[PDB]
Amino acid sequence: PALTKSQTDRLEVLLNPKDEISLNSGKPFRELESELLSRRKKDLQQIYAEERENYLGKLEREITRFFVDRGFLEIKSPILIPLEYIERMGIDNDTELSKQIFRVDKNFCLRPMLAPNLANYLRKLDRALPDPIKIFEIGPCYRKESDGKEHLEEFTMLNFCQMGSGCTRENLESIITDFLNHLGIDFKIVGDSCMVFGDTLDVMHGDLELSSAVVGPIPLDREWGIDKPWIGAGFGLERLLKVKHDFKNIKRAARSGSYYNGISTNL
Amino acid sequence: PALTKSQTDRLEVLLNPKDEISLNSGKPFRELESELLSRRKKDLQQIYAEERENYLGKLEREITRFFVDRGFLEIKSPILIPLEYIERMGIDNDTELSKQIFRVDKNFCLRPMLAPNLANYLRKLDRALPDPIKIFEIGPCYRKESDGKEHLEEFTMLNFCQMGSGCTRENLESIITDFLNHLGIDFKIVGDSCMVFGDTLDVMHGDLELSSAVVGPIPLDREWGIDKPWIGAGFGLERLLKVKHDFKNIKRAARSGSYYNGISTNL
Ligand SMILES: Nc1ncnc2c1ncn2[C@@H]1O[C@H](COP(=O)(O)OP(=O)(O)OP(=O)(O)O)[C@@H](O)[C@H]1O
Ligand SMILES: Nc1ncnc2c1ncn2[C@@H]1O[C@H](COP(=O)(O)OP(=O)(O)OP(=O)(O)O)[C@@H](O)[C@H]1O
Ligand SMILES: C[Si](C)(C)COC(=O)NCCCC[C@H](N)C(=O)O
Ligand SMILES: C[Si](C)(C)COC(=O)NCCCC[C@H](N)C(=O)O
Ligand SMILES: [Mg+2]
Ligand SMILES: [Mg+2]
Ligand SMILES: [Mg+2]
Ligand SMILES: [Mg+2]
Ligand SMILES: [Mg+2]
Ligand SMILES: [Mg+2]
Repeated sequence: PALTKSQTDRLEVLLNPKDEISLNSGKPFRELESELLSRRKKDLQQIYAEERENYLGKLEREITRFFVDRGFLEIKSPILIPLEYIERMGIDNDTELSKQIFRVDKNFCLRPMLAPNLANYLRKLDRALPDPIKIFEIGPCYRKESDGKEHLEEFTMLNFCQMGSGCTRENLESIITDFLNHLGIDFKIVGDSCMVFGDTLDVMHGDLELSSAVVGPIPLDREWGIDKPWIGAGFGLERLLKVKHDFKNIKRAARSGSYYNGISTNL
Repeated sequence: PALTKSQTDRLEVLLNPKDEISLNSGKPFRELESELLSRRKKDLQQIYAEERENYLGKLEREITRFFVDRGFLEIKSPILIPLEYIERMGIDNDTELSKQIFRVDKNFCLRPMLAPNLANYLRKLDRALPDPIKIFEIGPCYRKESDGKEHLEEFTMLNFCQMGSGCTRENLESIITDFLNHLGIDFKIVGDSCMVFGDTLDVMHGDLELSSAVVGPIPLDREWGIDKPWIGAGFGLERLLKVKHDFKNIKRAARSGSYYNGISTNL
């Protein structure tokens, strides 16, 4: 009555966090699979009858309303960006993040972060809008990754940011606090450091990094024409979903043809 | 008192459809530019004070609510897809659409359409959901294009589709009709033809193609495991915005760092 690795992997695809089912109790694979298949078909039928919204889409909409209502302008900027942005962000051609970049043709890449486009918007909008400038964006970003439990190659970033008055550590933490309180997600702030921005305030849920946040100014500002105080933070939406729904693997949360709202589509 | 091409191009960037300003009345460039700059700064200040929603984001949300309320499941599938999907869609390696594909690395590409991922979802969901299967997706798609007035290289597609009962020409036209009536956009349906799907019902606003729609079955179905009647239609959101806002160029509607809700960001 032992299960093979293939059998265990199939049952794990079909298992969901709310289940409490022992995969190696000695019940045969056929019965465990049939039970989980029936649970998951019922779950998908209930989604189709009663809500029909995609978790990533619904969370984006929820986050958008939060930031629009707090005075931030909603941005939708290019996902396909100049490759020259990477070197200008101080991503040394090197190894690290630089090796994670998906190149497109000769001179383009898929953005790995929203920051460069938002920096350009802060600079441009400061010529027309009253102080402070508050903007945010949600959308796809791309990195080649090796890991699998907390990393996706195609994921969804929120970055909000502000330039002008009010760009203090305490106001940044207060926005993060109000935001994650709105989502019902507990967290702590820990110092960390990265090659692009320097010191970061990392927003942690246990050992899971939900965000890196930054208080400017930083030396990179000159190369982007940023010449005022600023604050900003980038969050992964699939990581937020992973926490909210207690997923074991971030792939449950991803754009995917393999899962719908964390339910296997292989039924 | 004549304007150069550079001067005329600058004024056209700053002009908006609601203006009624003659660029070559003989008023000097400096006064025309100052007047338009003041109008556009006021327009952006009003957006920032009172709405703050991005046109593409807001239209996606409006469309999503429409289709969710009509019983369609909201899908968010990969934008970065296998290159093998292109050949399997019958996009002959050839010239035409095939030359329009943005390749990523060796084996991936940016999707040029939502159809292949939605075909996979229809097939998979038919194993779990009751007839008919109704799904839709909105999101970025990518084509190398030459044109500039009605084409973008990075644009936003809506595709809705249905499989099972009810997949008739009359029901397809009725959905299109209810949808564009909800948006307030007049249209007509004209026959056309394309290499992937064959005969299409093209949804036209004047000479502007808003959508191609298709009544299955088609011979491509076998290669995607589709084995029931189906209907579907793909719409460009920036083209819908172009019509709604009377933009002269689709770039006003695009993801862009150069325009915000059709207003130049170069102020
Ligand atoms: N590959 C990925 N998949 C999913 N989410 C990610 C990925 N990379 C980054 N994020 C999310 O985006 C946020 C901001 O990006 P940032 O550059 O700080 O990530 P990071 O420090 O490289 O994250 P990690 O150390 O976990 O790799 C991260 O805190 C995380 O929530
Ligand atoms: N490059 C583009 N930019 C903006 N919208 C586009 C683009 N290509 C297609 N669309 C939109 O997507 C819809 C469905 O795609 P489809 O493949 O039918 O386009 P198409 O027939 O190639 O359009 P066209 O003949 O105008 O090039 C189109 O009706 C249009 O509204
Ligand atoms: C020219 Si700048 C990149 C140095 C300053 O202005 C911005 O572009 N603001 C949004 C991004 C800030 C960092 C982001 N918060 C993060 O740590 O993920
Ligand atoms: C395996 Si199929 C591609 C042959 C059938 O099922 C679907 O994938 N449905 C959505 C896409 C249909 C065509 C789209 N409406 C268009 O003309 O843009
Ligand atoms: Mg990382
Ligand atoms: Mg980190
Ligand atoms: Mg980080
Ligand atoms: Mg075309
Ligand atoms: Mg056409
Ligand atoms: Mg067409």
